[PDB]
Amino acid sequence: APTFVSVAPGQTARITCGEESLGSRSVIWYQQRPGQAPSLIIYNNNDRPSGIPDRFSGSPGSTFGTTATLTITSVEAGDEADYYCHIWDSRRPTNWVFGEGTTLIVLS
Amino acid sequence: QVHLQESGPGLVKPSETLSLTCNVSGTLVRDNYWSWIRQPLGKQPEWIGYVHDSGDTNYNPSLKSRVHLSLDKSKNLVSLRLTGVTAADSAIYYCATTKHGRRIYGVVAFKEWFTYFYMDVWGKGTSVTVS
Amino acid sequence: KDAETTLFCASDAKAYDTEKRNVWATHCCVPTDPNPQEIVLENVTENFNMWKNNMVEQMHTDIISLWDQSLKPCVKLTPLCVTLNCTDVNATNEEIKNCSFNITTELRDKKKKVYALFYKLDVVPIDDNNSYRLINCNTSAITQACPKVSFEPIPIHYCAPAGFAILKCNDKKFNGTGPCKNVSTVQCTHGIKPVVSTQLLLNGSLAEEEIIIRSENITNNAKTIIVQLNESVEINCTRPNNNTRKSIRIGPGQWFYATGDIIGDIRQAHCNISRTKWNKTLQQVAKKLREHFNKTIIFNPSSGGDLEITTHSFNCGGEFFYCNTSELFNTNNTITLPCRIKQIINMWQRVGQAMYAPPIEGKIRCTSNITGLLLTRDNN
Amino acid sequence: EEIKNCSFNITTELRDKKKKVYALFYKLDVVPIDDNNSYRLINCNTSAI
Amino acid sequence: EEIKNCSFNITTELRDKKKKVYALFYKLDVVPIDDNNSYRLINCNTSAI
Ligand SMILES: *[C@@H]1O[C@H](CO)[C@@H](O[C@@H]2O[C@H](CO)[C@@H](O[C@@H]3O[C@H](CO[C@H]4O[C@H](CO[C@H]5O[C@H](CO)[C@@H](O)[C@H](O)[C@@H]5O)[C@@H](O)[C@H](O[C@H]5O[C@H](CO)[C@@H](O)[C@H](O)[C@@H]5O)[C@@H]4O)[C@@H](O)[C@H](O[C@H]4O[C@H](CO)[C@@H](O)[C@H](O)[C@@H]4O[C@H]4O[C@H](CO)[C@@H](O)[C@H](O)[C@@H]4O[C@H]4O[C@H](CO)[C@@H](O)[C@H](O)[C@@H]4O)[C@@H]3O)[C@H](O)[C@H]2NC(C)=O)[C@H](O)[C@H]1NC(C)=O
Ligand SMILES: *[C@@H]1O[C@H](CO)[C@@H](O[C@@H]2O[C@H](CO)[C@@H](O[C@@H]3O[C@H](CO[C@H]4O[C@H](CO)[C@@H](O)[C@H](O[C@H]5O[C@H](CO[C@H]6O[C@H](CO)[C@@H](O)[C@H](O)[C@@H]6O)[C@@H](O)[C@H](O)[C@@H]5O)[C@@H]4O)[C@@H](O)[C@H](O[C@H]4O[C@H](CO)[C@@H](O)[C@H](O)[C@@H]4O[C@H]4O[C@H](CO)[C@@H](O)[C@H](O)[C@@H]4O)[C@@H]3O)[C@H](O)[C@H]2NC(C)=O)[C@H](O)[C@H]1NC(C)=O
Ligand SMILES: *[C@@H]1O[C@H](CO)[C@@H](O[C@@H]2O[C@H](CO)[C@@H](O[C@@H]3O[C@H](CO[C@H]4O[C@H](CO[C@H]5O[C@H](CO)[C@@H](O)[C@H](O)[C@@H]5O)[C@@H](O)[C@H](O)[C@@H]4O)[C@@H](O)[C@H](O[C@H]4O[C@H](CO)[C@@H](O)[C@H](O)[C@@H]4O[C@H]4O[C@H](CO)[C@@H](O)[C@H](O)[C@@H]4O)[C@@H]3O)[C@H](O)[C@H]2NC(C)=O)[C@H](O)[C@H]1NC(C)=O
Ligand SMILES: *[C@@H]1O[C@H](CO)[C@@H](O[C@@H]2O[C@H](CO)[C@@H](O[C@@H]3O[C@H](CO)[C@@H](O)[C@H](O)[C@@H]3O)[C@H](O)[C@H]2NC(C)=O)[C@H](O)[C@H]1NC(C)=O
Ligand SMILES: *[C@@H]1O[C@H](CO)[C@@H](O[C@@H]2O[C@H](CO)[C@@H](O[C@@H]3O[C@H](CO)[C@@H](O)[C@H](O)[C@@H]3O)[C@H](O)[C@H]2NC(C)=O)[C@H](O)[C@H]1NC(C)=O
Ligand SMILES: *[C@@H]1O[C@H](CO)[C@@H](O[C@@H]2O[C@H](CO)[C@@H](O)[C@H](O)[C@H]2NC(C)=O)[C@H](O)[C@H]1NC(C)=O
Ligand SMILES: *[C@@H]1O[C@H](CO)[C@@H](O[C@@H]2O[C@H](CO)[C@@H](O)[C@H](O)[C@H]2NC(C)=O)[C@H](O)[C@H]1NC(C)=O
Ligand SMILES: *[C@@H]1O[C@H](CO)[C@@H](O[C@@H]2O[C@H](CO)[C@@H](O)[C@H](O)[C@H]2NC(C)=O)[C@H](O)[C@H]1NC(C)=O
Ligand SMILES: *[C@@H]1O[C@H](CO)[C@@H](O[C@@H]2O[C@H](CO)[C@@H](O)[C@H](O)[C@H]2NC(C)=O)[C@H](O)[C@H]1NC(C)=O
Ligand SMILES: *[C@@H]1O[C@H](CO)[C@@H](O[C@@H]2O[C@H](CO)[C@@H](O)[C@H](O)[C@H]2NC(C)=O)[C@H](O)[C@H]1NC(C)=O
Ligand SMILES: *[C@@H]1O[C@H](CO)[C@@H](O[C@@H]2O[C@H](CO)[C@@H](O)[C@H](O)[C@H]2NC(C)=O)[C@H](O)[C@H]1NC(C)=O
Ligand SMILES: *[C@@H]1O[C@H](CO)[C@@H](O[C@@H]2O[C@H](CO)[C@@H](O)[C@H](O)[C@H]2NC(C)=O)[C@H](O)[C@H]1NC(C)=O
Ligand SMILES: *[C@@H]1O[C@H](CO)[C@@H](O[C@@H]2O[C@H](CO)[C@@H](O)[C@H](O)[C@H]2NC(C)=O)[C@H](O)[C@H]1NC(C)=O
Ligand SMILES: *[C@@H]1O[C@H](CO)[C@@H](O[C@@H]2O[C@H](CO)[C@@H](O)[C@H](O)[C@H]2NC(C)=O)[C@H](O)[C@H]1NC(C)=O
Ligand SMILES: *[C@@H]1O[C@H](CO)[C@@H](O)[C@H](O)[C@H]1NC(C)=O
Ligand SMILES: *[C@@H]1O[C@H](CO)[C@@H](O)[C@H](O)[C@H]1NC(C)=O
Repeated sequence: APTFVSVAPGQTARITCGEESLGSRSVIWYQQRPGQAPSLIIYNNNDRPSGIPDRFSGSPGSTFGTTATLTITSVEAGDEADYYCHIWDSRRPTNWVFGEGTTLIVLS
Repeated sequence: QVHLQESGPGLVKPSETLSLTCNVSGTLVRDNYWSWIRQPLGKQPEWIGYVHDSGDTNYNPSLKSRVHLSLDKSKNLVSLRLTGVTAADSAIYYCATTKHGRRIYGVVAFKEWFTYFYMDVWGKGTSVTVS
Repeated sequence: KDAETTLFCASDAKAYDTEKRNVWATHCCVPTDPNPQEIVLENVTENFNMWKNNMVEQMHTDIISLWDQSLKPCVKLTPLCVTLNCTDVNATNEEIKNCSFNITTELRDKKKKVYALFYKLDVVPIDDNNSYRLINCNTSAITQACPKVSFEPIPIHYCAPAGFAILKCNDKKFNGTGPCKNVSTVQCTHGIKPVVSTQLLLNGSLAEEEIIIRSENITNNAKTIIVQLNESVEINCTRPNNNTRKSIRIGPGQWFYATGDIIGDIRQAHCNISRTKWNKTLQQVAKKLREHFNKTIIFNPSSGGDLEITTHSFNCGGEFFYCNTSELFNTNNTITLPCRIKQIINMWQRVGQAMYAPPIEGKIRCTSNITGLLLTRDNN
Repeated sequence: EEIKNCSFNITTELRDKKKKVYALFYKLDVVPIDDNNSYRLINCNTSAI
Repeated sequence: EEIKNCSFNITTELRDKKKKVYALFYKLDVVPIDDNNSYRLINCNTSAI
């Protein structure tokens, strides 16, 4: 399902996911390291749970016509993972299926 | 820290009922919302549905007719029952704790808002293969 | 002697240009005297009567006339009286419909398929299927408001022709009729803004000492009771949606302005009235009304009829709002009144002369002053 | 004699549809077009009414 | 050169019928619509004539 982004360690990542916003949006981002159960990176566009470094941040839900974006600052080898978004949107049906993600390849 | 230890038959035949479990340890089954997620190999995860105490239960419309989720308040278990199992249902299944919040975009009095959800704690998951 | 004559337009405000085309700027009327002369007539007792006045009929008549004169030359929308094919917009997880049309293009042998959005209040189903029509088509013609005409009220001064004079009553407690012991003569009236409203009176003048209740016949329940407040209440109204406009050709230089796509969230229009000011005001209105009835006074919501009577119908920014007032005429928060919006207007009960209000792009923010109320009556 | 029973195809309030209606006319107001039952109102080939 | 020979389908005094007619026009008053021989009168796309 995921597409690919090639990032040298220390370089940033640009991960996009889903369709354009129609109205206010709330994006949930998940991290899937291969072989692991997945876990939460970000909820509500930019709120991260404890344990997530602040190198992970993303797009606001206030814009329209834009897509969800996750930016990873200074990508590390431990960040190799499949990143997925789950999109909630005020003008769309609930999405019961995760969006198509991106594999972050650390070129180390 | 809660541990969600899942279990199931592993290998099932087509048209059999699949019954998965989840032994919740460290929290009570009635403490949070539960949800099930599955991830077919080569696919992005699919949200099956969520079950909750106080009657707050909902399902993925494409699966709903074959699936029932439940909470066992005595044994502190979270479970999933899927009937009519087919090859397309082979996937890694997960038990997870669901947390939520609300987003307001307009006037609260006119209900210009929605609930959003995310999964906070995931178990190891189980592998289900349909012959 | 008392007389009925023709008064003329005058305007103190010459601030605006001739490009904005305000409907009340006739551009045929004179500037007012910036320093008008008010002369007190001592020892006179003039009998005034607001119910039998003729200035009201004249102002009303001239407003109707100017309105029609500016509307008359613009594009007719009768070519749109076709079966509409409509489905709902994605007001999903209400009142806006997405309709398609088959319209005539500049060359008569060709038709084009176009889309527009409509408010439910402007569209009526024909069939149980997706077959709808614009509401005016089975009654009469509809004209598009001119896209360049402004309907923002300008205070208009009414001045007498030579040989005539205007007298005014300066008695602070004066009701609709009676001798006024303090009467002055003026070159002309102050400017009165032609504000259009129904249940509430907006942007008018205030009483100076107390709430003054004026009625032609206070014991006749069928009469309108006009209540003038001695304190204003701010009302904040908005149209929160970001609207867009689609310009559609419907003929040889004949342009129609359709509601375009909705950007962002779909939200309901509304008005904000502070609860505390509202209650304080109504406590005083009942207190003053009690001086005429010596009975318990209660207020109730409007009882029935079309939106023009059942809701607070007003124009703001060129948009037409129909706001619910049930939470007013019935804590420390703000009362939020939901409002409906509609584009097909039949001004002054002149059924059969419909007007289409084109969409305004962007969002609308209004601030207005409630200066009075219009009440009717239906025991101790 | 002199009263004719005529049918028409008339556009309704919605421009895409037509209805069949009937009206009676005095002979003096209706002139044949064809030798068949095809007639017109007398003013139509001259002017507006 | 500059004079075109054009045909039209026009409404006759009875609304249900159309007639094919011809007229000549100067090139300056005729605008191509298509790459084919399909033209319009020069101002029908802006106003009444
Ligand atoms: C008539 O009167 C009525 C009311 O009677 C008026 O109605 C009002 O209408 C307005 C709309 O114009 C509504 O405004 C929105 O309100 C929501 C909700 O705000 C409330 O809740 C917030 C969250 O609560 C927190 O605490 C609670 C505690 O329990 C907790 O449960 C909850 O989970 C959370 O932890 C509060 O923060 C907020 O307070 C803040 O804002 C107040 C605004 O006035 C301010 O006064 C306070 O001092 C304080 O600053 C309040 O309690 C807002 O969320 C919303 O703003 C977001 O959404 C709009 C949508 O377009 C967007 O444009 C904004 O930019 C903003 O989006 C940012 O924040 C989102 C939060 O989730 C985030 O998801 C977005 O991605 C985005 O994030 C940005 O910042 C982060 C920061 O880290 C950054 O990382 C991102 O990259 C990005 O830069 C609006 O403010 C009013 O709520 C509503 N009133 C009521 C009572 O409902 C009506 O308008 C009046 N009409 C007229 C004509 O006057
Ligand atoms: C667009 O889609 C959305 C999504 O479906 C629809 O919006 C939402 O949909 C939900 C499910 O459809 C609706 O949930 C119904 O909730 C009812 C109970 O009230 C809840 O909702 C209100 C809304 O205000 C909440 O305020 C309230 O939550 C409060 O309390 C919570 C309690 O938690 C405490 O305890 C726990 C545990 O210890 C702690 O973890 C917590 O922290 C806390 O301490 C708290 O969690 C909340 O934060 C908050 O404080 C509740 O959330 C239920 O009674 C309904 O149940 C049944 O009826 C509905 C009717 O539609 C069915 O849809 C639903 O499936 C249920 O149906 C029954 O029958 C079917 C048959 O198949 C069975 O399959 C079901 O199993 C069941 O037997 C719902 O659960 C939610 O309310 C709704 N949102 C809103 C704002 O209304 C949306 O409506 C739809 N749009 C349109 C136009 O339809
Ligand atoms: C009761 O009384 C109250 C109090 O007077 C009335 O409330 C007023 O109502 C006015 C009309 O609804 C409203 O005026 C509009 O305000 C909008 C937003 O205001 C902000 O921006 C202006 C910018 O001002 C500068 O630019 C304008 C542009 O012409 C100049 O005219 C000014 O002199 C300034 O140079 C600020 O001044 C404000 O403080 C706010 O920040 C304006 O956008 C809107 O302008 C557009 O509409 C006009 C309609 O006539 C038009 O003349 C003007 O040119 C603009 O239209 C052009 O631009 C738009 C942009 O998209 C385009 O789409 C158009 O096609 C066109 O190109 C008005 O200025 C007052 O703000 C409001 N007062 C308050 C306090 O809210 C109340 O209505 C009345 N109630 C009743 C029921 O009668
Ligand atoms: C302003 O908003 C209020 C509600 O916020 C509107 O009041 C509601 O009006 C509807 C009219 O259909 C009432 O529904 C009817 O209720 C009776 C109750 O017995 C029922 O028998 C009928 O079959 C129907 O359901 C509704 O109850 C009423 N709500 C309340 C709280 O009274 C009001 O009409 C709106 N006014 C305007 C001018 O828009
Ligand atoms: C609703 O009624 C209130 C109260 O009358 C209005 O407030 C008043 O608005 C006028 C506008 O001219 C203010 O006058 C001017 O204010 C400026 C402020 O700098 C001053 O410099 C001028 O000399 C002049 O005084 C007036 O002061 C203000 N009153 C108060 C108490 O603030 C309000 O504007 C009205 N709202 C509407 C929509 O009409
Ligand atoms: C009678 O009415 C006149 C107005 O016609 C009042 O005179 C004004 O009084 C105010 C008081 O501040 C002055 O500022 C104005 O300049 C006066 N106007 C004129 C035209 O002189 C007069 O005060 C009123 N008298 C009573 C008893 O009410
Ligand atoms: C317009 O009318 C058509 C039917 O008359 C509506 O239904 C569509 O019909 C076509 C026929 O080929 C189908 O291909 C479409 O899939 C149908 N649409 C849907 C949603 O089923 C159509 O919805 C009407 N609406 C508009 C706005 O044009
Ligand atoms: C007028 O609108 C109608 C639909 O409301 C159009 O009818 C459809 O036209 C498409 C064109 O291919 C056909 O495929 C559909 O089958 C037609 N619908 C039905 C029910 O037959 C009609 O063509 C429009 N007219 C114009 C000039 O666009
Ligand atoms: C033609 O217009 C008349 C009004 O002059 C319509 O009559 C009423 O329309 C309202 C609109 O909601 C209905 O609620 C009423 O029930 C109608 N009256 C009756 C007695 O039913 C008339 O329906 C319109 N014609 C069509 C075909 O809609
Ligand atoms: C304001 O209203 C009061 C009545 O509430 C007027 O008082 C008079 O009351 C008597 C009672 O019999 C009537 O016959 C008079 O005709 C009333 N006067 C008038 C003018 O109708 C009071 O006079 C009114 N205001 C003024 C300015 O006089
Ligand atoms: C209507 O809008 C006005 C303008 O924003 C509001 O006035 C503000 O009210 C707050 C409340 O404390 C003050 O702090 C601001 O300074 C005021 N602004 C101005 C320009 O005076 C008004 O309160 C709103 N009314 C309602 C009912 O919400
Ligand atoms: C216009 O009038 C003509 C007749 O003058 C109608 O033509 C007949 O229509 C019926 C309808 O089923 C057919 O069965 C007949 O065979 C038609 N006549 C011929 C000679 O073919 C025509 O349909 C009318 N148009 C409308 C819209 O009613
Ligand atoms: C169009 O109108 C003209 C009159 O301006 C018609 O000419 C005469 O019509 C009368 C009507 O009975 C006939 O009796 C005359 O014989 C007609 N004149 C001639 C020279 O025949 C003309 O016929 C009308 N056109 C059509 C098609 O009827
Ligand atoms: C309108 O003009 C068009 C040509 O531009 C006419 O179409 C032709 O009509 C003849 C009549 O037999 C056919 O043989 C041709 O095959 C048609 N052309 C095409 C491309 O099909 C049309 O008939 C005219 N309409 C009227 C009422 O005269
Ligand atoms: C009129 O306004 C003044 C302003 O101070 C206020 O004191 C008085 O009580 C008000 N009277 C009424 C009846 O509202
Ligand atoms: C509004 O009307 C309802 C009708 O049931 C009533 O119950 C409510 O108390 C009223 N609110 C106020 C402020 O009077």
